[PDB]
Amino acid sequence: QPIKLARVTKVLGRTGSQGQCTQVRVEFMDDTSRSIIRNVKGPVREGDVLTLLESEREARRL
Amino acid sequence: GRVRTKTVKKAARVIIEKYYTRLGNDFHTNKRVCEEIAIIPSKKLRNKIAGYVTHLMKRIQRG
Amino acid sequence: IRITLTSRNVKSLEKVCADLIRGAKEKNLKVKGPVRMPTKTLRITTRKTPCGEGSKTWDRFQMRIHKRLIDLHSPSEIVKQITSISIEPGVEVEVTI
Amino acid sequence: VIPEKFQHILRVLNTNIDGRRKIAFAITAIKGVGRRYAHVVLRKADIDLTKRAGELTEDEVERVITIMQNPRQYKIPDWFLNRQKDVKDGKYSQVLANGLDNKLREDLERLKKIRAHRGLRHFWGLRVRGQHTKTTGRR
Amino acid sequence: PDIKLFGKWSTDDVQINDISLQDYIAVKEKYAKYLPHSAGRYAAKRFRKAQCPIVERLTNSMMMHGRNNGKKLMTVRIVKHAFEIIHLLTGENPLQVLVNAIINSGPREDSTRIGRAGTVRRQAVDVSPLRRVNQAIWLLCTGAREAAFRNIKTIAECLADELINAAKGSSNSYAIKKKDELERVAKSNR
Amino acid sequence: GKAKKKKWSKGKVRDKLNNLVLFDKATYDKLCKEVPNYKLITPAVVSERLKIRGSLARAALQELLSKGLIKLVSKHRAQVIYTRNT
Amino acid sequence: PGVTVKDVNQQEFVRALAAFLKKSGKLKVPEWVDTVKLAKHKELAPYDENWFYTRAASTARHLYLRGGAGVGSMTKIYGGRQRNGVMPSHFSRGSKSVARRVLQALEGLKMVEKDQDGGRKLTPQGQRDLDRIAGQVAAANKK
Amino acid sequence: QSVQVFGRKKTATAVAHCKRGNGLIKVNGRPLEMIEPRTLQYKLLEPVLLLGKERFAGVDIRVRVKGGGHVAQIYAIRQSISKALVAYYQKYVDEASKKEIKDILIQYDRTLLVADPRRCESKKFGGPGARARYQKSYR
RNA sequence: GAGGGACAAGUGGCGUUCAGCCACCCGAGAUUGAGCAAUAACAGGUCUGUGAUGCCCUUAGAUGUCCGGGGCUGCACGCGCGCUACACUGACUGGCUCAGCGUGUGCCUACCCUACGCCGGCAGGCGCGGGUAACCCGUUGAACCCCAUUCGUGAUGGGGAUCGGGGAUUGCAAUUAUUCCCCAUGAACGAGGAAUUCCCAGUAAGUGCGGGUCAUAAGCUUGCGUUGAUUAAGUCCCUGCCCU
Ligand SMILES: [Mg+2]
Ligand SMILES: [Mg+2]
Ligand SMILES: [Mg+2]
Ligand SMILES: [Mg+2]
Ligand SMILES: [Mg+2]
Ligand SMILES: [Mg+2]
Ligand SMILES: [Mg+2]
Ligand SMILES: [Mg+2]
Ligand SMILES: [Mg+2]
Ligand SMILES: [Mg+2]
Ligand SMILES: [Mg+2]
Ligand SMILES: [Mg+2]
Ligand SMILES: [Mg+2]
Ligand SMILES: [Mg+2]
Repeated sequence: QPIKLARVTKVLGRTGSQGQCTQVRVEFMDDTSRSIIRNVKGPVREGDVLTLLESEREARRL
Repeated sequence: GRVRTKTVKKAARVIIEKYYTRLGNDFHTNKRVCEEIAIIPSKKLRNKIAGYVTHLMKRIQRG
Repeated sequence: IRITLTSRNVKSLEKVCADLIRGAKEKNLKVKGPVRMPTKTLRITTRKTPCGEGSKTWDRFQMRIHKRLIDLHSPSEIVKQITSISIEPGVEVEVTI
Repeated sequence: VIPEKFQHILRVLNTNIDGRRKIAFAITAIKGVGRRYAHVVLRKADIDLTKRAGELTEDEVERVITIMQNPRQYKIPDWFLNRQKDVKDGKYSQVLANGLDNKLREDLERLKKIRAHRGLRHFWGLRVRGQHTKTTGRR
Repeated sequence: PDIKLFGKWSTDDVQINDISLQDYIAVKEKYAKYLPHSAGRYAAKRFRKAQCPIVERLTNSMMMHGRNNGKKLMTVRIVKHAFEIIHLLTGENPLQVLVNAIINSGPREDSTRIGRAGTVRRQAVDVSPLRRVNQAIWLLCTGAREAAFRNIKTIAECLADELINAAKGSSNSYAIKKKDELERVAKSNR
Repeated sequence: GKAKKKKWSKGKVRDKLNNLVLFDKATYDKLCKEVPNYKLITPAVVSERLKIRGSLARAALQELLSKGLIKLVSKHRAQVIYTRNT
Repeated sequence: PGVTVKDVNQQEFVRALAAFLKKSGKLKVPEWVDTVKLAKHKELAPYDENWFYTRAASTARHLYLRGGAGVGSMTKIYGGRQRNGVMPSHFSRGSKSVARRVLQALEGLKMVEKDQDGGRKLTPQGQRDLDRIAGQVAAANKK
Repeated sequence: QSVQVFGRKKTATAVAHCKRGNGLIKVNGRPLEMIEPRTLQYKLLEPVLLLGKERFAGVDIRVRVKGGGHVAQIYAIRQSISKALVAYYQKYVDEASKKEIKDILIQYDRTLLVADPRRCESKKFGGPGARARYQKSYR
């Protein structure tokens, strides 16, 4: 597997059971400004660098 | 939490409805104009009114 | 020769120095100033309740003993004139030669 | 330069078995002599404690034990020893190693004769100084 | 006309290899002072602990388990003597294998609970670079303590051998064990 | 009483393992030939390494330090950090 | 050079004070502080043998500070966190046997004058004694 | 030609008796690298090693401390001198080198003019600390 | 002690016209910790605080009363809050160095802290000064901590209950409770099970002191500090509360 990296476009909303995680449409620094909307935990800003060990489960919650 | 109470807004509209001929764009003069033309029994309430009225002043010139 | 000031409400105390000085420094005098002693606080804590019920909440009372010292070296026929001053009731002005 | 000295575990006072670690703390293993009476018997026997317990010779052991069994000859007054004013003899000394089991049972047997409850609460399953005894010494 | 050095050190040519940890390991010379201890007003802004060096962050987490919560003099001395051991070992400054331990013991994806409003599914979620630095430091400062408990070594000695064996990525330290279990946890929970 | 301990956390370290009180000349040749000839030396290192007691370890290592052979780095309260020079 | 007694390193100067006091034999110790040394309520005897030289040295600089202080004051100076076991640790003040004795020996060497409002203070005898050693131990330390 | 300038750490004091002279450093009657905890070495050394030389040579600042704790003194000493470097450059040398040496140390560390005041929160009545409580008893 | 300044007062942006939110600027400080508290209720606690008291009970052999012993302190146990702990980050001997609020006798009714000095191992014993007090106790020489020595991973020197023999203080007397000191006995205890409590910054924990009953008397209380973290800054998943 190749592992790829990405920076964050804009912050959508904080979810979880506990409200612990932040749903991040990240972007692709692999390609054009497509993305996957990923569920990152930890303190996070826009433009933060993310290590994507999966580019597949593109999970959307309003 | 700048969510200032009625009695700030009560005075600040009667500020503007009596003595407009002294007020200006400035805060640090109207903070002392407010003392000469009113009855303010509290010193935090000196600043709290005067920051609101001069913030209101930029609308009165505007709309 | 000196005069100690000790009182309870400090509005009265600043004015009892002012009633001293307004009645003093138009005479031939060499007067000192109100030396700020540290205001003392005898604190009292109370259980708030005669019995053992409920939460454990404490009343917390404090007195505040203001104290200043002023100084007059002079003849005493002025001291027996400044003796004739109407006074606030919570004010105890003791004398010292 | 301390090559190696032949001293592992020795015989002292025929009832207690002492080690090799440090000379003031090897003699801890005797009943009736603990931490500090060893420290005072050693240092007024003028023995180097920085030199190990495992480095010491035959006469020096008995020179320790001579003052262990008799400190009142030289030094070390009554407040530091073990026997108090009453032993039924008016006698001030230190107990020995195996003497400690006897002096206990002599305390207990007369405290039984006296009908003192300082002795009866050691006889009964009770506590003299356990002044709250709800939670004291369970099962 | 002054440059900043720290101790007996230079704070220079510590080239952090990857991004997803840059902006977050603060050993730049815009965030390099002389000493670890700072007046921490680092509970005011949320992300204002980006602006803190990881050398202080390893001291601040090293004081844990109760008897040691306190004594910042002592826990810097351990890091001072952790510096003083790894510098002797192969050259190759302790600051360098400190940096490359965070890159290697940082569990690049982890787990939590999400919904469906039913029973627990434990989706495999990702992790911010700040929590990478947060979780890597915590395993190392635990990694000193459970290694050094009930043996003859000191806190500085076990932690120094902890730091090298964690930046030597071949399965020898408490952190790398705890991380490489979490990748096994992440695959199971995906 | 009955120590019916509700807890369970076992797995203790190594069975009160023995340790050497004073050195041998087997130990002394183990000392004089390679206790410099590592690269990093703590008295805590050499204690577990060669199965030697630490009060004897700081006895032996300070002695080859006293001749000046061992090149330390510093001393403080807790730790005494050595090295071999040349 | 111009050497204040604080310009030297502190602990060696007060521990090299102990060795030059051995050079003369300056002490007066009756029977009991020969016999058992204990501190306030502490664990053992002192490991270090030269504790007379050690108590006298710590006596020096703290009397170099506070003249008109005294035996009850140097009782306060040492201090010690007494343990209790189950009950938490309180504080007890210093000794008073050596806290007069260690002051007796220096008064044997003409180093105490007594205030009538207060107590001990240094003399220009003893004031010279520390500073000449501070001459030599910093000249030892830099060299 | 002197100002007696105050640093004000948490419960600490360092009066900076600032004066043009030959270059001196005192800590309440005690010289420069006489410092009581050794971990805070480089902290009392932080100003002079980051300011410069010609600055340090001309000025005598001797410092009296009425502190509250060890580390509390040491940050007070630095906050004093790095306000004394602000204070002495207020009064004699022009502001184009005062405000620029102030820009030096603040781009290093902000607290050297910003005295950020932190007394402790008071011990609340319900709990043992300033914020804690006690264990409740439930059923 | 009077008087000053923090208001989002300027810029950016999101904003019904708004209310306002969010970054940055200079500023010590962009809100610190409290304190006092809404209408209405519980048959929540106190009749043992009372010269606040209703009704029943008791009053000459007294449910009034002092006085003299004993109890409230008993222990196969169960639960609660705590304290020192379970060790090498340490234990010990010493050297070093620096707090903050507060406390103190002839009172409207029973009554002190302590300077210096000597004696005594230690607790303590004696004489003199000072304090009805920013004077003096007191530049409260507070501890934690720090600089060296030993120990060396050992239920050990980690741990101090029980138990032995004494030495001192207060008291009307301390026995079946005192307090303090000394030697000596050296006890379980290997980081604590299913469950749960407290906490977002000088906060938590580690560490000491002063105040309240006190003649002796703090583990509890209530304040004072000192070394001063970790992770958050979000949710309604658990418990609960608020508006439709
Ligand atoms: Mg704990
Ligand atoms: Mg404790
Ligand atoms: Mg209400
Ligand atoms: Mg009821
Ligand atoms: Mg009644
Ligand atoms: Mg009636
Ligand atoms: Mg009862
Ligand atoms: Mg229970
Ligand atoms: Mg033990
Ligand atoms: Mg003990
Ligand atoms: Mg709970
Ligand atoms: Mg009191
Ligand atoms: Mg109290
Ligand atoms: Mg109670």
